[PDB]
Amino acid sequence: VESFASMLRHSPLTQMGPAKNKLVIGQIFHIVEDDLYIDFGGKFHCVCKRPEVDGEKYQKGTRVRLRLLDLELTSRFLGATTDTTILEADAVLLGLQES
Amino acid sequence: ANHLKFIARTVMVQEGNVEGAYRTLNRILTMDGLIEDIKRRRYYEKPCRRRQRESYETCRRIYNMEMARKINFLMRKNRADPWQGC
Amino acid sequence: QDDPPPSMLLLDYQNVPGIHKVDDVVKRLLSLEMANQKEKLKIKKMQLMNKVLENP
Amino acid sequence: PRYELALILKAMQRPETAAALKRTLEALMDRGAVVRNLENLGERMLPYKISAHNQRHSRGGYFLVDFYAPATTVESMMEHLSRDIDVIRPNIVKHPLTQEVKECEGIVPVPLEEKLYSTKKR
Amino acid sequence: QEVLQLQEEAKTFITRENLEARVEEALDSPKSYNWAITREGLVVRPQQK
Amino acid sequence: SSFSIYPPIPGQENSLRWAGKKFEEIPIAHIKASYNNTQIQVVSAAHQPLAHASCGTEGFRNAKKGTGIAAQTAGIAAAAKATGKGVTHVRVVVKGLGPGRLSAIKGLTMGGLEVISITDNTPIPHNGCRPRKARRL
Amino acid sequence: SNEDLPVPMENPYKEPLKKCILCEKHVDYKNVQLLSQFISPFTGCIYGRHITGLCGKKQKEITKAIKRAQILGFMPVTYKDPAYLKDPKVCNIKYRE
RNA sequence: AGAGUUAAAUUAUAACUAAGCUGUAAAAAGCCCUAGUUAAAAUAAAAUAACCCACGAAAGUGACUCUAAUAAUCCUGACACACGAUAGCUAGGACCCAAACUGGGAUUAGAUACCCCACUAUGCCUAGCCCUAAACCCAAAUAGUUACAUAACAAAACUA
Ligand SMILES: [Mg+2]
Ligand SMILES: [Mg+2]
Ligand SMILES: [Mg+2]
Ligand SMILES: [Mg+2]
Ligand SMILES: [Mg+2]
Ligand SMILES: [Mg+2]
Ligand SMILES: [Mg+2]
Ligand SMILES: [Mg+2]
Ligand SMILES: [Mg+2]
Ligand SMILES: [Mg+2]
Ligand SMILES: [Mg+2]
Ligand SMILES: [Mg+2]
Ligand SMILES: [Mg+2]
Ligand SMILES: [Mg+2]
Ligand SMILES: [Mg+2]
Ligand SMILES: [Mg+2]
Ligand SMILES: [Mg+2]
Ligand SMILES: [Zn+2]
Repeated sequence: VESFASMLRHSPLTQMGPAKNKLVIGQIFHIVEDDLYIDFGGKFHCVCKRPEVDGEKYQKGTRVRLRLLDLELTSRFLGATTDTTILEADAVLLGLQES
Repeated sequence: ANHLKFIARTVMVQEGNVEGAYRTLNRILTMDGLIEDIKRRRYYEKPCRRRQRESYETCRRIYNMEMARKINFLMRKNRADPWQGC
Repeated sequence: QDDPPPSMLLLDYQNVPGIHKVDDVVKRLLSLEMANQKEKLKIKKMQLMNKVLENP
Repeated sequence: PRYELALILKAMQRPETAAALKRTLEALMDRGAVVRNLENLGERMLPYKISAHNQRHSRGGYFLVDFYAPATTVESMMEHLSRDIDVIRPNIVKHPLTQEVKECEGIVPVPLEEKLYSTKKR
Repeated sequence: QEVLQLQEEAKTFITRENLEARVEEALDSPKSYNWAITREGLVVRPQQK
Repeated sequence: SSFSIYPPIPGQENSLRWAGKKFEEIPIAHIKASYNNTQIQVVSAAHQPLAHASCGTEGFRNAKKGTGIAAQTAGIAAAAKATGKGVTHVRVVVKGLGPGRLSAIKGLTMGGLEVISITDNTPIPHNGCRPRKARRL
Repeated sequence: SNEDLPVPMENPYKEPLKKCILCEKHVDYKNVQLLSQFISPFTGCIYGRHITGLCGKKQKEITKAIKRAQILGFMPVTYKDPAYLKDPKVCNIKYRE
């Protein structure tokens, strides 16, 4: 039986380190007419805009590539006890699964 | 007075219109803050009034820049919601 | 009122070797003439603790 | 160096310019300055017209004298260079090579402040 | 180290004999402290003009 | 067409002419725009006064001369008297902030005169003389 | 006996602190160009921290060095010196829109 | 705390031009020894920097340079000692500009007020007093805690 510290040591998210400038492949699970809701698998879905090139082949279940900056967008404003999560992630589109 | 003339606070017109150069000059004085300086130096303000005005301006600037930061943070959530009638 | 000489050769530059073979220009620069008031204060403080104190 | 003399002189020719510099440096040596070197920045048109010794000047030469001087004779130097008429503006500052550059290690990002107000419900 | 530095700095000091030659050299050799700084933090010298 | 806002420096070798004369040869229109009056004076490059007008000289009276229309008529009349003495281009300088600033500039434009440069020379004290006390005590 | 527990070490991924434009540099009152880059060309005013973007130490040293040059007669007051007009722009203020 | 200096204005006073200048929601009074431009001493005050938060015990201090310098191997402590914003007092000097008082002009039933014009003490320096403030950050000093815990509001509650 494996201990949980061993699983944290060998999890891919621990191997990620910094959340800035990381190339992560993700999967689109919901289609809004200009908005792509992409579950890259970490914690939250990110929202991207449909690009002007090859915009027809971004559908449900499509795998894309992302460059992560913040895994969860969250900030403090004055007069707030707790931070303000947006319940999203920040990532931009590079392309879709070049194979 | 002792300085060289016509170098400072001077703009030149382009292609024969002067109103555009005038709004350019007014933007220069506006970002440099000289316009409010001439408005506030028409009369004399006491140092107590000066301190109150600076405190009010600093408080308003802090609140406005932090509120604009919150608007810029929440601007990406203005999209149409995907889960209507869930 | 004790009187430090102008050629006192202030506190930080006393114990280094090879001073008296160096010419009058550097000795004049390192003396109390172009020193500040605080260097003279350190000189008076050192001389006074060596005058009155038991274990400096 | 210890002191630095920002010395703006009257715009004039080479021999009386050198003579004025000569008597300025002997005036420094009479009060007891140990001068390191002399610097010329050339002659330039002044930023503004400066009234000195019943005259209005627009062009002038810029000179620098750095020296070690006792703290009591700086007033005598300033008095003599005020009475000198071939100089338009003398000023004596502490030389910037006396102080050493303390470290800019970077800009520390300041957190937004917490706990300014109570946890009452508005 | 400072007294050895001040030993070699005293050789170029202006004296009564050295004053004429130093005035003549300084009036013939101008030098400027001017330099500019860039957005990347690099120093640009106007001596290349 | 690279155009620079900054003036053609007298010490520079910049080559810009307006009707054959250099930049500092062009006459000057001093525009003192106060909160109750606007006084307009065109003077030569050697600071010889060519013509003068004001809102009081244009037949307006006390509250009437503080408005912009009086400054506009003053600019038209001053440009007419400048054209009568025979000047085409003028460098205009504005002293003080008033309601007749726009009106004075466009009156000098519409009165048959050409402007090439506007300089705002407003008296800004570096905490100098103390001004008068504030109203509504 | 569990070797998979984390160690109490500091953060290894601390990217170093961002630096000012003149950071580990030396300011002066004799160089007119460097002092005059941080000055408005039309009016001669001194830009603040939100336009200049320095450490507070260097912002104070630039302010003192400018004002010393203003009094001592090395640089103009009412205008930027036009010989150094075409210097590269480090400030973030945009005058033409 | 001394000593030295003046950039932006402003002014005494001259030279050209004009018959008007100032004044407000609107007007009158005042000035026409006036107004604009160009030259400029003396005095007073120190834009921007400052969206900075430092120094001093507090009052207070942000134009520049130099000098001297910011107690205590650091607990509390008076009716003792030493300071103490502005306003005010005696003597000498300075007086650009502001201005209590006062005199005019508006407004009002009245206006010895709010609005406008001019001027005095005064605001400045030297020397001596006066020892007062919403001197308030209405939160005493020195060591500490986030345990118990919300009269209300405000700047959270508290131990020695
Ligand atoms: Mg002056
Ligand atoms: Mg008055
Ligand atoms: Mg009251
Ligand atoms: Mg004194
Ligand atoms: Mg009348
Ligand atoms: Mg006088
Ligand atoms: Mg100032
Ligand atoms: Mg202490
Ligand atoms: Mg005690
Ligand atoms: Mg008192
Ligand atoms: Mg008094
Ligand atoms: Mg008086
Ligand atoms: Mg009356
Ligand atoms: Mg107080
Ligand atoms: Mg009380
Ligand atoms: Mg107590
Ligand atoms: Mg309730
Ligand atoms: Zn830095």
